[PDB]
Amino acid sequence: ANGPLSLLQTAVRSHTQVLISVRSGRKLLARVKAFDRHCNMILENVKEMWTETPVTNGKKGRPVNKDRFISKMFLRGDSVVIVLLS
RNA sequence: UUGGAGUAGGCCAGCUCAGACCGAACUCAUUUCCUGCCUUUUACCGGAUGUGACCGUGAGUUGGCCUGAAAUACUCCCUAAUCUUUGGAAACUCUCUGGAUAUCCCAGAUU
Repeated sequence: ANGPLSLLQTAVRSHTQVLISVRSGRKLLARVKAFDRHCNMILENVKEMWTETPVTNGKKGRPVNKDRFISKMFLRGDSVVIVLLS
């Protein structure tokens, strides 16, 4: 209640966005609603982007910052690399 | 952790089974014989042998009665510190092998 719990609770109270890099090499921009002792995350207005290299006709193409929008999202605590309270 | 199926206790009455221990208990009668006592019978003696009755018992089941209780409850069926669900991931190159075999691709294996 004086550390990571304080950061997650402050994010919950302020309803501010976090930028999360995750173990699938992916990047997330979403708001904070709730957290637990496992630091599992429930998310809103989620913008998910990632780097994908399309294999055009057997040749390595330039990467795409492919992104999607998810309304409501739930996240697991062990899948996190880093969270930044933006 | 649940949905599905359940509903009390006491008492009374009926029905069906139960002895190899229904019964940790114990009587009576009687068939066919043997013994005894006997003038005839009944009422008897006491052994065998089967056969009935009576005083009782248990389990299941069905109906009723009495007192409750009442969306309560019980009853069944069923259900993030290493070592397992709280992660070395994710991504893909290089090399090797096979198919194709001029390559791309892909599979397997390795860093």
